[PDB]
Amino acid sequence: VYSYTEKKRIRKDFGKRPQVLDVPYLLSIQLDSFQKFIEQDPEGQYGLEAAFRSVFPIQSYSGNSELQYVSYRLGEPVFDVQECQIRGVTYSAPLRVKLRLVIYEREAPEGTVKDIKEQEVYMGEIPLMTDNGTFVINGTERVIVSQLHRSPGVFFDSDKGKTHSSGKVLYNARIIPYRGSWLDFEFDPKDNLFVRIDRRRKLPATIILRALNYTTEQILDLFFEKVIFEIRDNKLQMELVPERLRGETASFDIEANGKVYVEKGRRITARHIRQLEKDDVKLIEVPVEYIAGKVVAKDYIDESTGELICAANMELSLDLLAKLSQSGHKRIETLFTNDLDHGPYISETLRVDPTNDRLSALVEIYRMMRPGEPPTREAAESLFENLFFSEDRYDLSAVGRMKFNRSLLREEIEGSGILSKDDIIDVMKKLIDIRNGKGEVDDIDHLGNRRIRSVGEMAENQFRVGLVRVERAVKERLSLGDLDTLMPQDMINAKPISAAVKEFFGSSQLSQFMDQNNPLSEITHKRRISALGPGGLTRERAGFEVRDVHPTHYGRVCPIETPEGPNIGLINSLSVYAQTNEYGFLETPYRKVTDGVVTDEIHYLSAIEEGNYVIAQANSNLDEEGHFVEDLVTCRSKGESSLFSRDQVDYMDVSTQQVVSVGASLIPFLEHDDANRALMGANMQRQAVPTLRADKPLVGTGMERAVAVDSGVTAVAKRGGVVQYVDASRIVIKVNEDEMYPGEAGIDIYNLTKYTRSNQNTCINQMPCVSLGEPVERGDVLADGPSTDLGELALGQNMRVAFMPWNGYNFEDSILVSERVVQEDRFTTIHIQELACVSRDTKLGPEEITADIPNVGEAALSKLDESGIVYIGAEVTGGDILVGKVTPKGETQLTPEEKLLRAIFGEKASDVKDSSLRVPNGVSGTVIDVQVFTRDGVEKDKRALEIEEMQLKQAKKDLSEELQILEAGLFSRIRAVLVAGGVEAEKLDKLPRDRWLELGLTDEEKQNQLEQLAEQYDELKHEFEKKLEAKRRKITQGDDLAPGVLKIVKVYLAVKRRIQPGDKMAGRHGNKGVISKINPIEDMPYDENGTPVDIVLNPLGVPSRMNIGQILETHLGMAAKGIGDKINAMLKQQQEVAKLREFIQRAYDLGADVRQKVDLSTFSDEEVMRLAENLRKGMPIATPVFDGAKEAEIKELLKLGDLPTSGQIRLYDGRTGEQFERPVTVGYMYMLKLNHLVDDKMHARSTGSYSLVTQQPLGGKAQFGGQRFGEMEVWALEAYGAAYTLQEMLTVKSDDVNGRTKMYKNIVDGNHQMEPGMPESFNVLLKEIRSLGINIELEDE
Amino acid sequence: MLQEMGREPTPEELAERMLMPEDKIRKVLKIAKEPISMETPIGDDEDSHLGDFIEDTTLELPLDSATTESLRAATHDVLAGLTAREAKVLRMRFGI
Amino acid sequence: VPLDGGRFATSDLNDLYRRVINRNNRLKRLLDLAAPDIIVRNEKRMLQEAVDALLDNGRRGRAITGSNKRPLKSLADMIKGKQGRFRQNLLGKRVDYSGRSVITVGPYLRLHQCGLPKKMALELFKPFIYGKLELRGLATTIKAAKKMVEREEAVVWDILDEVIREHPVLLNRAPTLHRLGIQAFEPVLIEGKAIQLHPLVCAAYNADFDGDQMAVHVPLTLEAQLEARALMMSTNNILSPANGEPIIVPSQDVVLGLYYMTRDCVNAKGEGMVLTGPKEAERLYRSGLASLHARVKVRITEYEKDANGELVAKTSLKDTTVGRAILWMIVPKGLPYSIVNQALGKKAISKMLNTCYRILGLKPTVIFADQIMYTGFAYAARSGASVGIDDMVIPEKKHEIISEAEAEVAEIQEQFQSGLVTAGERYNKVIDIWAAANDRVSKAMMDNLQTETVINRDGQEEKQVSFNSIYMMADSGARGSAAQIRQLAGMRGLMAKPDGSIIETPITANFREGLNVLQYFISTHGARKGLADTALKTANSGYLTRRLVDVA
Ligand SMILES: [Mg+2]
Repeated sequence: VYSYTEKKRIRKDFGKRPQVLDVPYLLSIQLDSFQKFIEQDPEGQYGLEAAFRSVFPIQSYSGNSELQYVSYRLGEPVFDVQECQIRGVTYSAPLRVKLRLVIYEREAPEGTVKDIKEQEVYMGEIPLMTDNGTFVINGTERVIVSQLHRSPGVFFDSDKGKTHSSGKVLYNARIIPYRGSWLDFEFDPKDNLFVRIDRRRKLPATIILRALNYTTEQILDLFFEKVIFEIRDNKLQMELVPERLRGETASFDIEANGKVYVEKGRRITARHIRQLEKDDVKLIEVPVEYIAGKVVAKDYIDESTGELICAANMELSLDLLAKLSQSGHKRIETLFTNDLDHGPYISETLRVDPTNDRLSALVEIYRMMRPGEPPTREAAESLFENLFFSEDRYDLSAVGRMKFNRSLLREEIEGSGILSKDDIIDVMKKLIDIRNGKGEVDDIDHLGNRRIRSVGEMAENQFRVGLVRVERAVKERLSLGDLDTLMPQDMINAKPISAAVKEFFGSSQLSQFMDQNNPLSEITHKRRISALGPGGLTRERAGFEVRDVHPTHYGRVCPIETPEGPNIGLINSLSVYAQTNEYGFLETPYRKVTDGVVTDEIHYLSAIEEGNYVIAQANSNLDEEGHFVEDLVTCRSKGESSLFSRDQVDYMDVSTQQVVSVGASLIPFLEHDDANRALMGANMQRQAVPTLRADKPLVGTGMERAVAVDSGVTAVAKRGGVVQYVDASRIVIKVNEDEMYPGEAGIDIYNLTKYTRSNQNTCINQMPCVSLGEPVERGDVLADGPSTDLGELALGQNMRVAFMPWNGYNFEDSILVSERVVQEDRFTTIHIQELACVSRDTKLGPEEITADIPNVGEAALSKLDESGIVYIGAEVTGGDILVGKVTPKGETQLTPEEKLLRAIFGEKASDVKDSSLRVPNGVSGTVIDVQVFTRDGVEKDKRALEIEEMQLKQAKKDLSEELQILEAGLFSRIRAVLVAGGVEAEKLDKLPRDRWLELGLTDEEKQNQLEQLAEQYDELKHEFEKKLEAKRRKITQGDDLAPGVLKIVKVYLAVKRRIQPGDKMAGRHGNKGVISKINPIEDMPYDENGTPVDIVLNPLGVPSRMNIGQILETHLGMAAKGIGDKINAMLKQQQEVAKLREFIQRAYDLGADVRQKVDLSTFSDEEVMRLAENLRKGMPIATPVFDGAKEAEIKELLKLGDLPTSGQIRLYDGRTGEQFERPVTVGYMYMLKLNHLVDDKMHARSTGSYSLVTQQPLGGKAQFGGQRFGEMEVWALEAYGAAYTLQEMLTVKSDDVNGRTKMYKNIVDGNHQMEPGMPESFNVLLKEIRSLGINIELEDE
Repeated sequence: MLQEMGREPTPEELAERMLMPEDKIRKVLKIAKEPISMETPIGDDEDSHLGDFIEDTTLELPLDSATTESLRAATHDVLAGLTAREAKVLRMRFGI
Repeated sequence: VPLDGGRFATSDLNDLYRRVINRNNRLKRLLDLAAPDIIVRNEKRMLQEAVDALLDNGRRGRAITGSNKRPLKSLADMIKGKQGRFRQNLLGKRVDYSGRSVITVGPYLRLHQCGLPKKMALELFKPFIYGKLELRGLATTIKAAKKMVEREEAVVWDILDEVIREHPVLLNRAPTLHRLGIQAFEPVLIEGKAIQLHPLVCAAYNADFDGDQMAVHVPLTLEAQLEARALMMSTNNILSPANGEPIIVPSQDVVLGLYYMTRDCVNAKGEGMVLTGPKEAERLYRSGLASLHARVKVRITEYEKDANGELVAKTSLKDTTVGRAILWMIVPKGLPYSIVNQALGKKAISKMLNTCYRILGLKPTVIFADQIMYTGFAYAARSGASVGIDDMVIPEKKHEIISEAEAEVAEIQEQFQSGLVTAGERYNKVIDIWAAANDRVSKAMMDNLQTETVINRDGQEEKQVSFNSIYMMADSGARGSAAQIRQLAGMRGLMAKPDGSIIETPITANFREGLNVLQYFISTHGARKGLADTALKTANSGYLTRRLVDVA
């Protein structure tokens, strides 16, 4: 049941829940995206196809010439990834596009038979993604983080007053396109409606309607409801719709001419409305007083005269009513202005609206958008059309269109990118509805409204930008010149497209150096989703609201992993099982519950879809492949958690882990930690530095196997077989015949990367863990990465801690460590760094790399080559010369005393400087390799060419295996065909392999096949020859360099870094500390048996910080090492196999109701012995998050190993021998060594280099700068009376030039006096102000 | 030439096409570049600018100033011990 | 200026000046040439615009952008901002003779000392060393002195040890909120690369030893040295200037040690012996013949300050414990015995120091503060106090309280559907119920925890305060509080939705029992809200204090 790397060491886990899904491939979010950008998709519009089909074909102005798109192709990259890194060049592929130019005929309307000229064009470089999800830009590993931005569409928000006595709720609506300008509607505090285009300035909202060729009557038609008054020669009568009367005090009596219904004074009830409704009342003879107050809809002209008696939208008057009666109009269509349930907002906006017709409205918009220009007809027309309705200037991507329609309760999902006028009017409709109280306001933080962009989509966008930039030049050139002579590749300039793409990849805010501290940081960097970046929210713009944890984050983003400080809540990490649907919204899996029975169908549900159902919890007690044990379950629905019956549940969570990210899922006892400390622990695991010897965690969670394998840092078997030869640098493996492909020989080579440098200057090294002759299957580990044990993630090392106060050496978070930890070389790290010496050619002459260097004794020149480069393997310390370089010095006129001195002693004083490269002060290491780059014209030194010779030897060595492994397959096919036309069993085998071609059988097809195979061997030879010549040419040819650079030398230096007081250490539960002292072994507290404790921590850090993970982990670690010691003692008694089998199996099946069943009987004796060997150091345990090992189980495990169940021991003092008065907690905890080393942080400065314009000392350890004495510190000295130290800090220490040199020369003489002056910074200020034409000057006295 | 060959042209091939000697082309390539602004933000965060990063070269070191003063004093002491006419001759000759 | 790579670096004023000159020259050319008027009007406007962009960019509406993308920075920009001359180069500037590194606790130090690494000290005090190498004749010239130092000969270390003696240095930790953030210490040379800081001054600095760093400055002149010694030395700053209370206040381990040493217990070794003063008490305890907690009768001589400052001596036979007798040997003479004769907490120790200050002076309090620290560390270590998981006891009747509250809320919710209860009524009632249940659980837990030890007093049973380690950390005021222990052993309580509303069902589990998925997700809301509050509150605090400092 177990793979071999598992039978090597099975890790016991305590999980009770049975898992349904497997953890998916972790990096998929990256890889999948990029594939869509390159995948050659015929109909599916993704990436390059979509961009080309968007722009091409490009129509010339006259319509006689056009450029046509055919297809594209990605060329083979010229340099491989390793070569790209060593040469500092981008890993990329050439993009080659087939274009077709078509020239029409003037005479015939569209005669396309004049010229069709088709050819390939080179159109820029495209960087490629390595199979691990990273790009190599300029020789460095970069990662592009996904971005989380607000999806296109419509959003109806409210800003409830936020400043008013009224406290009015103000409603606005925004339309956001994918590409285009913004359109915004809103209410004025006086219930008037306003429009903003691109957030410039308000206009009354009806101008948009007028610009759309709508007449005032038509506006009033589409928004409002009409009301009908009949006139009968004296009578004013209204057509009555009963429910229109709701919510109004009675004005008069309303009889339906038969019987009184509403008496004056009666409040109108629902019963009155119902009576009217059943009575079928239609017409009421209303008093003439009533219509005094209403508003007219249509334009009532006098039919006798044709003049406007009253136009639309005027309040009616009694005399106006009379004139309408006399004009012959029986019909009056007034307006339905019924208060709050309906609103008169459109009418009021019309009344404020100044513009009258379409053209004036366009003029208004035009002079709002482009103020100060005359508004001609055509200009306004073109501006409006291009503004909102033109294909190339506005786009609601299919995402935006779907979101739009679904916000408006439409049916269709697909639509045009441009806005139709129905869309605008519907948006206005819904905004008004919200104002009257029908609809609801959207929530902007909902993960149904926020969408993620991955690298494929941003790259595609930038490529489209570049293509559009090409469009201009192509289309103009298509028009002017003669169309006959030119070919398409002359029309296109490659430079702009590659400019856009390479600028995005190299300079964008989302392209970042990859974190190579260890595998976990790598994974968690490839998986972050960032809210910042182009087209996204920024720091200051971000309030408290966007930064919090929303109820829809459940199972989509981690709640407890996000940076502290300013970026909190803006950068956050994708959870474990989450993925994205085709539109780009996060979604998570669920188990479907059929009619009470929990099935195994997985459905992925999005954010908006999830809230509809009722979802159970992950830990609800299921029953024997059936329905729930409990009658009543705990569930969540519509964002609220509550209790439900069995019958009402629809879905169930997949596993307990699916809430948290990866980094948090690696913490052992998460469910006992306060969230503040779990956050810190998650952030701190990513900074661990990988030590010399990897060590598995005795207390894990089981996600380590997945992280280690998926991070891509190990070497994983590709198809499986048997190991044939293992080296420290190579593994070759014969393939099983089952998966051996029928053409080839079955040999796979894995080359291991050894001692290369990471971005953070740590060591990268792979070690083989398989042994010669062992059998392996597909997918199991052959080599260990930097910080991986036998297949598992192992960030740090696990130590004997005691929780007690020492003599104040662990005061506040400090840590006391034993000398054994230093002796054992635990926590020793290896750091690799670059050093570079560049020789240029100056105006006085070229510098040169030589060992003949002035003013240097032979002691220093001891370690240099003949050519002036260091020998490989020489041990150097601070100040030593690594490469000797001298520059041509000018003429130096010295003051008389040097003339006298040289005259006395006869010093020649040659004209050349000493600009050699030397080791930085403090650094001390070994030189592991040297690399030399020469310009094309310069001769090669001796050193460089012996390096080249060594490289040639290596290349010939390597290429021979590649040749032989291929002859072997070809000869396999020859022997598989020659025995089929006559079997010669031992004859061919015993005679030489080679001269089988000089043998021939009956003139059947066998002879023809034998011949045609013989003509394969001849070009396998040419394969070898051309490839060898390619390698010969690559390393002989001169490297291209920056202009003016003659040659470059790089030296790689390896430093072994040991632990010391000042370094920072931490555990997984958020507990930090700096090493405070290193005790001798005698002084450390010791056990009954004499084993001393390795680290001492402080009790006072648990109760207030309140993370109890530490203590439970310590007890469980003590138990695990206890079982390890039983195994070890049993092994030292030199054997007894049945007893090992028995004890190990009872230990494995200890747990209460664990799911892991390990049958040990099936193991053969050798595998049992090997397993015992690996468990000798302790039983590795696995307690998943929220499915933990609970306390009673820990106590049972402690009993099995013969340890105290309370977890505390009698402990003695190593220094006086007296027992400590109380039992103390002892056990094993997994500690980490973080990347904040005291070596990198110590710094001091007496005097050094000073800045240029200001004349103050520089800043930073690199420049040997001084610490800043900021404003606050000045206030501090002001608060004392310390005036003299202040005047020191301000004048003679930084700016006062004469002052500072004088005071140096004083304190050399033992004087200690000030003699201050005037800071240069003030003189600079004074000149700056004078340059403004303002005369500022010092008044004397 | 780039679109014809499908890659960037080496200066030798470019020199062949322009009918000019290699050194002339190299000289033009190095002359071409235009100066860089002192306010370019070199730090990822827009707090530190290239300008703060540049060192002043004109200044001498307090160490060398003290050394020069000591040298002058020592030379004066040694010269004073020499014969009067010899001392004044040496001063007169070297401009000490 | 020429950059090393052959490129050139320039300031923007060069560009702005160039275009002003260009427009001016072309205007002169135009006027000399008798052009039409629209052209000269154009030139005149462009000249005026160029001058405006020179003097203040962007105030004329549209800022002239450089070659890249960004606006050119002009003269007014060089003066104004947070990064103009005034705040960045005149009011505060970078400084010579200074260094920086990680801090670490040194408990053996005296209150006026700090540990300085050898390498930092060698670098900071460079010229002083050159001077005394020349004085003793060990080096003829300054260059010889350089070569002597760079090769680190032994005489260099002897000279350095002679230089730093009596020379104070200034230690700073940013942000410097108040005037106690800079203090002067006397250095002790150590090996290693971390600065060692005295434990008692951490409160003033607000420093904790988990990766912090501090900066070191060197005062040079005689006046600077003297006012570092007189105004700024750490032994001069024991009271705060905001309010009068002391700042040297013993803390976590010191308080735990003194609490454990002073507390008393029933019959344990050595009841009712009679002792000839504290020295016999120590001789008994360290020989294993008596316990720190024995209730014993000891003969004690106090001193008391007379009318005219004389110290009258008074001798008596007191009832105390072994621990208190041993502690009494530290206390300077002049204070009453009643100070030591009760189980000391944090408040008691701080009051002890304050009394010693206002009676005896400064020097006795400095020495006394040190000795308190030393004794507290020693006896805290000898106690061997630790933290296991069995130390967080849970009331035997928690589940009963929870079940009763659940059933009662169930009945109120059932009663709701009869229409007798509106939404507001039900919500308020349920919250009240859960609050009452929380209080009952918490009180039961404290009752079971605080005074739970039953001891035989040579016969029948007796009841005393407990020696549970978490309870010790609670009472002593060392680190814990009541709310934290409530979370560890009671219920975690009620939580609030993102903004205002308080969720209906509380969290019934505690950290010993472990939360489940949903409860953890609920707590994350408040966690992140508080954390973001602090992160974005620091800036407002800083801006306020800057305005206040500038006004007055
Ligand atoms: Mg801290």
